[PDB]
Formats: sequence, structure tokens, C-alpha cells
Amino acid sequence: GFVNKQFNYKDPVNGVDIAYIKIPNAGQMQPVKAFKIHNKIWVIPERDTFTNPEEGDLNPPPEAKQVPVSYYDSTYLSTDNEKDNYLKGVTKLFERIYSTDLGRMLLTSIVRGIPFWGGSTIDTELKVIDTNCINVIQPDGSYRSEELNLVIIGPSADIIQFECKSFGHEVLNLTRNGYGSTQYIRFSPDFTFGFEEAGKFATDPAVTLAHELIHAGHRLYGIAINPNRVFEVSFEELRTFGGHDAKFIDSLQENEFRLYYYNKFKDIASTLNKAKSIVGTTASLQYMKNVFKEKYLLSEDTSGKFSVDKLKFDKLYKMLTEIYTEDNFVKFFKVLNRKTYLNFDKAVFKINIVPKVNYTIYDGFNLRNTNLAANFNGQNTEINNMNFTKLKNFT
Ligand SMILES: O=C(NO)[C@@H]1C[C@@H](Oc2ccc(Cl)cc2)CN1S(=O)(=O)c1ccc(Cl)cc1
Ligand SMILES: [Zn+2]
Repeated sequence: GFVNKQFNYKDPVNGVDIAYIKIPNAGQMQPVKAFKIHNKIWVIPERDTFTNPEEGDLNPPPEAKQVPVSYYDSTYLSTDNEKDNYLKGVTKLFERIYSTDLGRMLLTSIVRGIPFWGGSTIDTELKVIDTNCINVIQPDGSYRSEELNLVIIGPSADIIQFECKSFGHEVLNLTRNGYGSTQYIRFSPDFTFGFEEAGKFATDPAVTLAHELIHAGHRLYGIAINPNRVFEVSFEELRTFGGHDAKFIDSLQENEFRLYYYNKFKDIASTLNKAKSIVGTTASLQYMKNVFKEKYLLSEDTSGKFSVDKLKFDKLYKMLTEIYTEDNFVKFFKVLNRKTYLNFDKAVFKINIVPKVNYTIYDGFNLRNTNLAANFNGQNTEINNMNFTKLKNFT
């Protein structure tokens, strides 16, 4: 069990894994209720009007986006009952990912991918970067800063627009310099989108969650591909999807990144070797050096000096970029999914995966030994139409 506490939205704030928090935006938000579902991983059942203050309006833009399908409902996820159902849906999707060997590995990589402590201006000093923490409220209304890797939060205006984002640094490129940064996944377990293979099917939301987690893996290890490298669809998406589209990046080009991130891990190793002091109270310098030794799989000699093992690196790199793909999860879930990143259709559905009669950790929609178990009838929006309320596309 990846999440052993089955939280309910109205559960009392115990201050440890159930609390009112603020995120490091500097937009003086009001604390929201959040739930720590696992070490380093929090869930926030709210529409995301926080990560970007430029978008605090859950209202439609005058013209609809041409692609992909978009959906707006300013009242979705505004009630404690939806918040409770959201919380329970997100949790069940984690368990489903965890129940596979690919996912269990991905989640582990995520939990140990602590963002680097490159916060200080003194190069010999380790310091946490504040945008990689959350402020947790205390009985007396004071806040305690807590580190974390991952926050799952509800969607912004466009309810079906799922994304992995994070706070930037004024000088550093945290998602592309090996450092990594706390990841915020805009995601809903309450909706999904369709695709044709006529034959109209729905995407299993576990595949969608795994997709975002894969982005999060890249960004937590600071090896994400610059979103201005497209071809429009960006390399980062092609890589994340995997399968046929993954090989749209010739080997030589890939070797450029493979080396560009080898030397980025090289630097981190040296910054670590040259550290003489640390900021904060709980963590010793050796402790943090250790954390980062696990994260990046560094090699250490008897004198406690770190170096980058090129074979260890290759394994980690390909593990995060080639083995952790949506294509591969599709195989492990034994579900049906579109074959190319763009092979979707403009269909969005309201769904409800909480009830076991609709969706299970092991089978998803394709419930075992039933009609739904044959030819992914579970995912057929017409055969299993009781689980996919087709929604009015926005235009
Ligand atoms: O890749 C995504 N997130 O990691 C995309 C980006 C955004 O959306 C898209 C989808 C396709 C294009 Cl060309 C542009 C924007 C969000 N989704 S997604 O939630 O994974 C998604 C949503 C709806 C569809 Cl129909 C397909 C994928
Ligand atoms: Zn993506």
C-alpha cells in the first residue's frame, strides 16, 4: 500500500499529514487544506489558482482552444464532497500505479529525487531552496517550512488540461540543470478524454497520472528537455509518451543530452565535495550529502569524496527517460491507449472511479471476468456508457 491512511476530506487537521498549508508562490494566499499521502508527496483538493497568480479565474477564454479538447466548469471541485471524492480518486490511482512493478519503481525514484540544496550564494554552503518547500500551519498560526517533492493539485480553468509545473529560480534552470524542483501536477481523477482506434474509447486516468509522474521524474532530476525544443510537439512530450514517437529523437541528438546531463551531475558531485557548511537545524551536512548520493547514485571512495559513475549514470538516465514512459505503463496496465501523442479525439467525459463497481486498482475499467474485460469494453464509451458521461466540448 503506497498510501496507508485512507483520508477523508473533513478529517481533523492533525498538523502532521493533514494540515492547512501555503505554497511557495509569494502571492499571500489563504491556507488550503492538504493531505500528505506519502513521504514527500502531498495532495491538495482545490482548483489551482495558486501556482500561477496570472490565472486565478476559473472562467473560459473568449475563443475556445483549437486543440486539444477543453472543458470549463467554475464550480467543479468547490465542495467538500467533491474534494473528498477527488482525494479518494487520486489515492486509488496511486495504488494502481504502485500495484505494477514499473510504477513501484517510478514512485521510488520520485520519493528519493529530493530537489538539490543549491539555495545559498556561498558555493561552500548547502542550503534548501524555499520554492521547494511548503509552509504548514501550527496551532498558534505560525508556519513550519517542510520539504517535499510532489504535490497533486486540482486543475486550473481548463479542467482537462493536466500538466506538471514548478516554481522557477531567478538564476538557475532547476528542471534542466540536474538540481530538480518540487513538482506540482494539475490533475483530476474525475474527468478523462477519448480516442478512436469507428470504436470510441476513453483514456484510463491511471495512464494519465503515470504520464504526469513521468514528467515529474524528469523535472525532479533536472533532466527535463527545454520546452522550446519542438518538432508542434515538444521533445519532452515525445519522450514521456514513448513508443513509436519516442524515436523521433535520433540517437546522436540523444547522446548530446546524455552527456549534457552527465556533466551536470558532475558539477553537483563537485559542489558536494566542496561543501563545508549547511543551513538549517535538523539535517547534518553528511546527511544531506548522503541524500544526494542516493538521488544521483554517486560513487564514493573511502575518503568520502563523490564522483559520477558513467555506467550508474546511463542506467539512471535511461531508466528515467526510456523505461519510464507512458507507452510502457500501457503494457503493464494491460489497457488500451492511443498510439501516438496526438491520436486523441475531441471528447471529454465525466467519470467516477472511486466506487469499486466502476473501477478497481487491478483492472481499472476492464473489470475481470465480466463483459468489460473483453476487448477493453471497460474503456468503450458506448458499451460501458454508464461510466462515461460525455460532456459538452467547449467552443
Ligand atoms: O501532455 C500534456 N500534459 O503533460 C497535455 C498538455 C495539455 O493538453 C494538450 C494536449 C495535446 C496538445 Cl497538442 C496540446 C496540449 C494537457 N495534456 S493532457 O492532459 O495529457 C491531454 C489532455 C487532453 C487530450 Cl485530448 C490529450 C492529452
Ligand atoms: Zn505531458
